[PDB]
Amino acid sequence: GLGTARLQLVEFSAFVEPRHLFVHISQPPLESVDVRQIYDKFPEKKGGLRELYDRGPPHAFFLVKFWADLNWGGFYGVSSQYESLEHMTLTCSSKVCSFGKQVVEKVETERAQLEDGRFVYRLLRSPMCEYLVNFLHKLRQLPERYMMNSVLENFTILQVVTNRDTQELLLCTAYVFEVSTSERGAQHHIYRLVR
Ligand SMILES: CCCCCCCCCCCCCC(=O)O
Repeated sequence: GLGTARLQLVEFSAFVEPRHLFVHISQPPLESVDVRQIYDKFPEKKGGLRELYDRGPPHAFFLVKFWADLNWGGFYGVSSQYESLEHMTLTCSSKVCSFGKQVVEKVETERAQLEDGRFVYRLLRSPMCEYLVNFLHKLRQLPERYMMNSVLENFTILQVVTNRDTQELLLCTAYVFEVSTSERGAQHHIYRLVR
């Protein structure tokens, strides 16, 4: 799973409804990757991946590679759902990056809600920012998939989830992107980051 003992990702989807899913994670082993590889895809300012990874802790950091589905106005949303056994309040920071420069930072809060003997954190139908909406509209008009991938080699997302009250990092996911054919549909591969 994408998860620690303290906080587990349960579901993540980005979508349009007039429901089409661009990406979708629903929730053994897990493979690994050297963070060293992907430092250049994120800022080296504060909120840089190298910095975050230093006294991390290490086991909190994951990489997701998405093969997205661009084959569909509208409502553009992002729904995520986490869970834990501790009652917490979460700060969720999403940083969109283009050529290793941060161009968007979205910061949200969610308090634990009791359900079926555990705590769930529901950040549902958060409206996708306008930068991504326009970017997606442009991207889908490209005539070849290899062009879309070329454009996407420069585009990344860094998602940091901290315990609001203690300021401890619970989860840090790096996201990288290509597109899929409609035939194959959306896919992802969750790795762990090591050093
Ligand atoms: C090919 C890219 C597909 C787009 C998928 C969006 C990925 C997650 C969005 C990042 C977090 C929220 C951003 C926002 O609400 O502005």
